[PDB]
Amino acid sequence: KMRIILCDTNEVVTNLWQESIPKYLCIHHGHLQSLMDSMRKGDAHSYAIVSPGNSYGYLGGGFDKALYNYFGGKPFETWFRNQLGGRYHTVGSATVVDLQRCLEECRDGIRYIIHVPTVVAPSAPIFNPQNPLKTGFEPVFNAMWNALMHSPKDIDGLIIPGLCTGYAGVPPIISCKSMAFALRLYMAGDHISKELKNVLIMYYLQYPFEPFFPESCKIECQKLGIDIEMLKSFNVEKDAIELLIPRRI
Amino acid sequence: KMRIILCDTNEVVTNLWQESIPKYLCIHHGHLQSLMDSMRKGDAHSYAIVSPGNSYGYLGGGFDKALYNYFGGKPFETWFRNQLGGRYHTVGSATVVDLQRCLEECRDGIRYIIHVPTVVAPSAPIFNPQNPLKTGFEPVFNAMWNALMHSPKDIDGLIIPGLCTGYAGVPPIISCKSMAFALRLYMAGDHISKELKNVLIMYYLQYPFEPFFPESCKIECQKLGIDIEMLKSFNVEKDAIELLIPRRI
Ligand SMILES: OC[C@@H](O)[C@H](O)[C@@H](O)CO
Ligand SMILES: OC[C@@H](O)[C@H](O)[C@@H](O)CO
Repeated sequence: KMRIILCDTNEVVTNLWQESIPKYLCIHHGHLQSLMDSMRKGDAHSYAIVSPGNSYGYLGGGFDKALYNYFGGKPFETWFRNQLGGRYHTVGSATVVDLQRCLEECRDGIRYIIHVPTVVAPSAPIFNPQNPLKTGFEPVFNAMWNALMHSPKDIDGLIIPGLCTGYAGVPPIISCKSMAFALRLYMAGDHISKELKNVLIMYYLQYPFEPFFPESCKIECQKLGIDIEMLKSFNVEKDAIELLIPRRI
Repeated sequence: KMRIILCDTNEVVTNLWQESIPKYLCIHHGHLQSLMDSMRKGDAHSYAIVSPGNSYGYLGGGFDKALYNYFGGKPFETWFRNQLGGRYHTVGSATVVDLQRCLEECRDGIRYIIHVPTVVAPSAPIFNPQNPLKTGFEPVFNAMWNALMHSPKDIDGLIIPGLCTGYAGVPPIISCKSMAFALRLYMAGDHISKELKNVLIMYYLQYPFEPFFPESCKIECQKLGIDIEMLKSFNVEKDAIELLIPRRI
């Protein structure tokens, strides 16, 4: 019942989202303030917002700078980093910060910030055209998966920006595809077993390893209309994610 | 007061550990069973063991295969994966599994397994000589940092293998250096502020970003005898970690 709210100032990103995403989903072109201003005319709700910044919790750059300004600036950033323990958080981790404490500064119905670091520090882009998978498709998928897996069950909606497309340098076409795959897996719900979802992620990320593909899952693929041969050779740079998750599901 | 127990079957790894590590630390050359057999003559204690495997919790390969055999084989692996929720865990995350449940199968004083995935699946090495930092120094440091940060405070000792040196392919010389840096940071305790440790990690991993290097930390460097210029240009491939953390600390 959770609503997914995709928000980005780059029309390139928002257009791609519209084209890739099969109400349950909202796409907003503009800044965070713009999104909050438009949701107010209908907020007459609890939300979590994804902060895909750095390993230290500093809030600068693109989307995070917006959160920085929206929640109170420097004093807020200081409070935020302290909630994160003021220490180094590895890329691939996720930490939920409860803003409820503000009531004890508070701002709208946004109660949680899900900290999902995508870079140690923004000293350079993370993307490298030499290996799009390892530095593009994978990091964006992981950040999206983490955001979804750590989203508090009590929220009405999850606000997410165009992951790693800022200083990080991941091309929007790449970022949006991984974000779409993570969302398709999520929206599939229980229609796909937890184990088959594990297998789909494995092949999507190009880590083909048969021993981790149980017979029960092959049986499920046939039942679901998922072509096992195309799955085993899935190439994210050439194949449609629809092959992995038929819209029928 | 926690004891660090480094264990590896590769004498190359164990020798390097002895040379790099400044009782509080034990180095064992041999298999896990060998370590447990030798600790018994003195266990007349609670331990956590690091399992640096894959994103799915399967226990195969090197060190994990030893844990697999030690705890009960297939039935144990199945129980283990279920404790992990049976889902995909991103590299960079860490999950503590409590074996205490066995009492409700049980094996020695090992109460916890800290799951620290280092690869999605072992379909190929993670290391690439073209970028030793991103595929060698960084992943090993992150896995060690995660293991240390998630170690239950109630244990007497932490058992850790030669991280990412198996199928992963990280050279022992590289893996041991990052493991030594993480340990030096940890052993420094409160002698180095949490914020300066953040800065040291940043430069060690080669993400030089001045805005994240506060004046208070520069002041602390001078007090501690940490050369700020050598810090700003620290090159893990050429400089000694002693520059970052003088043994005086
Ligand atoms: O991490 C997401 C980035 O911050 C984006 O919001 C860019 O600033 C603009 O596409
Ligand atoms: O992850 C650590 C690896 O499993 C090692 O134990 C190798 O098997 C041997 O150096």
